[PDB]
Formats: sequence, structure tokens, C-alpha cells
Amino acid sequence: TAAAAAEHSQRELDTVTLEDIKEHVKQLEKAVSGKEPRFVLRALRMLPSTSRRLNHYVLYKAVQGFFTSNNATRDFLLPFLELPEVEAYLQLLVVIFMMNSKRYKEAQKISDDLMQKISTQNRRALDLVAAKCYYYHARVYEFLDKLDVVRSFLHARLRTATLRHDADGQATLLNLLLRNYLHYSLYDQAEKLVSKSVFPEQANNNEWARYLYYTGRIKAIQLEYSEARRTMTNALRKAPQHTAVGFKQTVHKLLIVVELLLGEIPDRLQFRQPSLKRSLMPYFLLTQAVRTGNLAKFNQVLDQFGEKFQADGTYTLIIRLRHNVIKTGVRMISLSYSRISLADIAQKLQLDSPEDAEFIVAKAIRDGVIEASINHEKGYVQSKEMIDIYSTREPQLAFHQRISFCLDIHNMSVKAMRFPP
Amino acid sequence: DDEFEEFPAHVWEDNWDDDNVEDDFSNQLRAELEKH
Amino acid sequence: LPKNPDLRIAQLRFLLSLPEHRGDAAVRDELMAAVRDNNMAPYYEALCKSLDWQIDVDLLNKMKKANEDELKRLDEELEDAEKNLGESEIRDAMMAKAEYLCRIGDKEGALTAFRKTYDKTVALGHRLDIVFYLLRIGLFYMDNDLITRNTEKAKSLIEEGGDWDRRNRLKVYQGLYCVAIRDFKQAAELFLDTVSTFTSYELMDYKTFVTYTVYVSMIALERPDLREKVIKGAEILEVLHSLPAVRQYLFSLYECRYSVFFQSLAVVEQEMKKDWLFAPHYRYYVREMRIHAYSQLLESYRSLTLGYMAEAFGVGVEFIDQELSRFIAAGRLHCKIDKVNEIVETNRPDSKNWQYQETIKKGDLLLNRVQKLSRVINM
Repeated sequence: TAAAAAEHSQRELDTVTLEDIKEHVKQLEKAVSGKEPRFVLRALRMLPSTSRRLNHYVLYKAVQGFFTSNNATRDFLLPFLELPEVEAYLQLLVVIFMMNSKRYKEAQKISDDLMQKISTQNRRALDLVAAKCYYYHARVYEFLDKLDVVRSFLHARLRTATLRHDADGQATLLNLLLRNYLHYSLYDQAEKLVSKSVFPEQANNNEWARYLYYTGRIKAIQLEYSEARRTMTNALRKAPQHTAVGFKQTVHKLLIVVELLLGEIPDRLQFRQPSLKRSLMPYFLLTQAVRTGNLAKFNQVLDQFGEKFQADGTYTLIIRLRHNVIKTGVRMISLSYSRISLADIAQKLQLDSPEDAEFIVAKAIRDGVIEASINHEKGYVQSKEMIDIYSTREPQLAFHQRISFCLDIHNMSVKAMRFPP
Repeated sequence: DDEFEEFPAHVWEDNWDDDNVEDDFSNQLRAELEKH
Repeated sequence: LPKNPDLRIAQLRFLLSLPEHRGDAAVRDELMAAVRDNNMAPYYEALCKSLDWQIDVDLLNKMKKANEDELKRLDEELEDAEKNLGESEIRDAMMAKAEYLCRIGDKEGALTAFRKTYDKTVALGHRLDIVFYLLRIGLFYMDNDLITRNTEKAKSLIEEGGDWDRRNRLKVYQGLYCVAIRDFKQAAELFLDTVSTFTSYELMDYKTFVTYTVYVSMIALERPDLREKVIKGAEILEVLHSLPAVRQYLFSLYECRYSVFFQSLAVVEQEMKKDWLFAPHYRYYVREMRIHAYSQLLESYRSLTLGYMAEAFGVGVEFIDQELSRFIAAGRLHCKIDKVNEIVETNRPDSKNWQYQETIKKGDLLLNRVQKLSRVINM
């Protein structure tokens, strides 16, 4: 009876998990029955691991021992399975169940019913549950590879979430809508929407991260590389620490490409770190090729790992690479030199003639990646004599940004010191 | 908090220099002395 | 302490493994001489399989027979001690068993036997002796995990009540491991704190130890400390009388004679490539010493004519141009070249300016951390 004993221990753990679900419910009533805001996040933060521990027989007993007011809609869950917020929480749990069970028809129907319910009820403490429902409904449609009807659905829902001055639902809907645009490769509608929507200044860390990823990708494709790099780097700094391996991988990949485009060389600690090595190795080879300026090795790497690039989505940035590869050469040359002559850039940048040198270096300056002058009366490319930047307003400005930031955190921290009674 | 499920997933602090050179500083210096 | 095994065995194996010295008649003769003398049957089999050698059955059979007989007598004596004698001799029999296992090179057998002996034993001294044997086996087979594990083990045992001879021996072991993992700062610290007390003649000769101390010190120490502790050093300068090629290398850099410094750096490179503990570090050592030399020269200049600097370094103008470009790009040096009129200006940052940049960087790190903290906990 080893199987029976294992089932017994698992069901004791299941009683523990049911107690955890009851505690989450109780927190939700602390919020809504207490009517105080928030605390739905408190009851919700354990959603991922709880989804992990979900169990079919456990939910079979749950959908018969829960729902004190048995509105008879429980029979839309019971057959497939074999309050104003707790019902949404339970429904989200059930759609999670079908999700991990790979049952994406009743999953979509039950998600639709959940959406009808949340849309009908015009609550203000239910917006967070609505946000999570939006995300998982999108994921259902994603495993079902429509991604299209969800566009209009989520887009109207975003309209509602921004009419009601909501933050969490607004951010999550904006994020999922951007994901849909990017999955269909509509980097013009995506850009227009990002331009004419304002992200909640007070938004979850996990949503800031995703928004920053998508915005950085939009700008990267749009050829605004400096802000693209800033956005991706900030997204990474915003990202979770002990999780989201895939998200970190994708942000890192795009950041490597964007930096290489700006003309820099990434940091090697990335390719070092164990959670990424296997993911980013193709970019390891690509960075070697770009740093060397070896177009032959670059072509080899493209022909050898091109499929992964077309998979993650980089395959135009990695030709804009070629361009910024010659740019990277000129940036190194102008980083360690002060008066290099053109006939000497031709060679050390692998060019043909001083005329081509003139054109390429002039364009590099125009793009503002080398910051030098040029003189063809004698043919040299003198840089800018560095001025001692402490008798200048640059320290002023830098410390101004940093002091403003510190003051802002003091403000936000002294705020949010809520006292209960 | 939430694992972003929508996204599928030496001991030496190396810092580049893994280039391809005619040895690091032996044949280079030999040829240098030879041509000087 | 005994040689379990001669790390010269590892030196010989790696020297043969290196492609340049694969066909070394002498090296091969000496390696096989040691193999036959100490009867390392599993190690010899591994050598043959790895290096694609034609086995000599006529002697390999005798070697296997000798190993089998010795192991049989050892474990028979161990059983006799178990059935007749107490722990004080059962432990010694097990120790002899493990010692023969390591001396024959059966890695798995030696590790198992030493683990069992450590489980049995209670005396601190012999616990440390077993731990040292394990560290040296780990060093022999370059198993970073095993070496580090027994390393914290040994630190714990010595902290739990130890003695200074084993402190010095552990320090030298830590230094060799630091050289392995390219932590030359700790390597220099330990080596210079235990150069006056070299007692571990099993790992390497004292000439080799002083040479390693000089090398690591030059790569990891500032000029003040180098003068105080490696040129004004009693023993570290006593042995350099017997070592003429290393004294020149050190004193070239200190006296600011630089052409001799590159000559000796090429010498040191070709030496360390052949070496087995520095082999995956010679590119880095050479590059970092080159950067140290260039920075030392330019630390007392503001516009150094490229021709003069080439003459000082005993090279040409093109070579200097190429390598300075490389190092400035890497960001190590503080110097900007001007090739039209060949002049290498030096844009070193003033004290205030450098302090500003450090404040910006470190404050940026702290700001990132606090920003994460606040954003996380406020909401």
C-alpha cells in the first residue's frame, strides 16, 4: 500500500493547501469586507506556487465544499473537473487548473465566463483579480494560438481600466496588448500606443519590467538605440532576482544586440553567469565576431545559429549589426587615439581609401558615437581635447538628478507609513 | 513574486583578452628584436 | 609530510600533454621511471588511454601483480587488527591502506579509504593529516570542487584547535589553489606571509616557491609593498642569488629598466606555459605585467614620445602603437595616442576628478539597491 500511503501524505499536504486557500480568502475579506484597499496583493502573492501545487482531486473536493452561496454556476466547473471577489479567485484557480492540464477549450470558455463576471461587477477592490484574470486569459489564447480576438477584447478592457482610474489593471492590460502587437510584429501600432498611453508611475515591479522590455524592443526596432539600451538595462535591474529565468534571458539577449548596435561591447559577466550561458552562447560568438571586426566569423555565426535569432526575434537587428560593426571599429579607434590620420584609419578599421575613411568617420560623428572633429586640409581626425569636468556644470547636473531621486524616495517612504486605527 | 511564465526558458572572473595572437609576448618580441 | 603522490608526476603528465613537449624523450623516460618505481597501475592505465600509448604488457602485468599483492597484505592486516587489536591499530591499518591506494593512484579507492578513515578517527592531528592527503589528491587531479570542499574542512578543523605547522601548510595549499583559480592577490598575501616558513617540500622545491612568490608578488602588489616585501626581503632575495633569471626580471621592473623587463617577461611566459599550475594563466600574467610596465613608465610623464618609449622598451614604434591601442581600448591604461606627430599624451585623472567618478559609480550602485528596496516594500 505504498501508493495509498503516498496519497495519504499528499492529501494531508492538500489539507494544508486548502487551509492556505482559506487564509487567502480571509485576507480578501479583510480587504473587501473590511473594505480597506489593497491586501488583495497579500492574498494573491502566493498565486504561482499555489498554482504549482494545484491538484485535480483536491479541486474536485473544493468545488463541492466551497461556494457557501451555491449559485449553481458551480456546474460549469464540476463536469470538466470530473462573494464578489472570492468567486473570481476560485475561478482563476480553476482556469489555472485547465491551463496546466492542457485543456484549452473549456479553459477558454471558463475564462470568458470569468471575464463576463468581472466586467459586469464594477468593483474597485476586484481590479487586481481582474488583472490576473486578464493575464491568464491571454495565456490561454496564446497556447491556443489565436492572439487576435484577444486584441480587441483586451483593448476594450484597457479602455475600461483607464476610465476607472485604475493602476494594476491598466498596467497589465497595456502590457498584454503590447505583447499581442509584438507577437504579430506590428511595430507601428505598438509604437503609437506606447506614445499615446502613460504607464502608471506607481506600478508593480513585475509590470514595470515587462513594459520596459517591450518599450525597449519597440525603440530598438524603431532605431532609437540609446533610449532602447537604457530601457532594457532598467528593465533588467527591475526584474526579479530568484526567478524569471526566461525573462532575464530575453532581456539580456536584446540588450546584447542593442549595445552591439550602439557600438559598445557588452559585459562578460553575463555570459559567465550559469543561468544564461547556454541561452546566450550564440550571442557570445556574435560579440566575439563584432569586437574582432571579423566579417567572415560573423557570417559563419549567422549561418550557424540563424534559426535561434529568427526564433527569439533579432534577425534585422543582427544586420543593422553589420553596420554598427564597422561603427564599433571606429569607436574603438576614436576611444584610444587623439589625432589619428585618415590613411591610418584606412587600415585599423579595414577600409579601402582615405575617401571612404572620410565618409565613414563623418557619419560616425553625425551619429554621435565618437565625438571628434575632422580636418582634410592635411587629413587628420583630431578629437575633442577633454576639458576637466569638475569646473563645469556636469557634476551639478549629475548630483541634481541623484539628489532629486533621493528626496523622492524619502517622500514616498515617509508616505506609506500607514497606521491601522 | 510571479515567475513570468509567458516567457519560455571555469571559476575565473574572465574579462575578454581571449583573442588570437602570435603567442602573447614571445614570438612578437623575438621578431621585434630581429627587425631592430 | 609524505609525497602522495609526487606532484612532479602531474607536472610530467601535463608537460607531455602540452603539444610542444609531447615528443619529449627525456620527459617520457622520467615519467615512466617514476611510474614504475611507485607502481601506479590505474594511473598508468589512464595515461596510456589518454595519451594513446602502446602498452608494455611484459611490465604492466608485473606491476598489476605487485599492486594486488600489496593491497591484499594491507587489507589482511587491517582485518587482523579489527579482529585482534583496538581502534588505535585498526585506524593505522586503514591509514596504510588509504596511503597505498593514493600512492598507486586509484582515485576512487583512495577517496573512499580516506573518507572511511576520517569517519573512524578522532585525533585532531591525524584528522588534519587525512584532510591534507585529500587536498593534495585534489590538487593532483585539479578537481576544484574537492579541493575547495576539503579547504573549508581544513579551515574548520584548524579553527577547532590546531597548530602552527599545519597553519603554514594550509596557507601554502591555499596559495597553490589561488594560483590555480587566478586570485593572485590572495596568492601573494599567503605566499609572502609564509615564505620565511617554507616547510612543505612535498609540493615543490624552495627555489620554485620563491619564484612563484616573486611572480605573484609582481603581478599583485603595488610598488611600495613590492619594495618593502619582495626586494627588501631576506629570503626572497637570498634565493634570487641562486636564481639569476628571476632576480633580473624583478629588478628590471623595480629599477625601471624596461627592455630587460620584456626580455625576462618572454622568459617567464615560456616558463609558465610549460608549468602545470600556471598554464591556464600565462596569457593573463603576461598581459597584466605588460600593463603594469606601461603604467609604471607613464606614471611619471605627460607626453611621452613614441620613439623614446619604444627605445626604452626595446621594441619598435609599430609594436608599441598596436599594444597601446589594445590596452587603452580595454581601459586599463590612462593614455591617448596621437599618430600624426607620434606622441602619447597621458590623461591621468586628478584626485578630485577620480573621487567624483568613484562617488558617481558607488552611489549609483547604492541608489539601485535602495530603489529596488523602496519600490518593493512601499507597495
